[PDB]
Amino acid sequence: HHHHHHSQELLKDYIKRQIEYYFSVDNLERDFFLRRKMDADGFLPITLIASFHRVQALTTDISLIFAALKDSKVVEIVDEKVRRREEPEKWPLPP
RNA sequence: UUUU
Repeated sequence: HHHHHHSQELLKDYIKRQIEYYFSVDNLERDFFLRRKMDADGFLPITLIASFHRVQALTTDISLIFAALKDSKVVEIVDEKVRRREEPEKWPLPP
């Protein structure tokens, strides 16, 4: 009972900014590991993003990660997966 | 092994 909605708002903002960095053009131009994990439509499992060190440092609460991304104009969520909103299909690469 |  030490968990409170108000005391996760800043954490959500740090998570949102971190994940928006992964899906930035600047990062995607060099992030071959991430692109090699994408499906042909650009989607990645949100749980894969949650495992990355800078996200995992901030939280292991998957609801907070989902909430942080509903707040984003950079990414699109469908069910368990997330992709860049703009031209996602340009980025996938063979595994 | 990773600002994957």
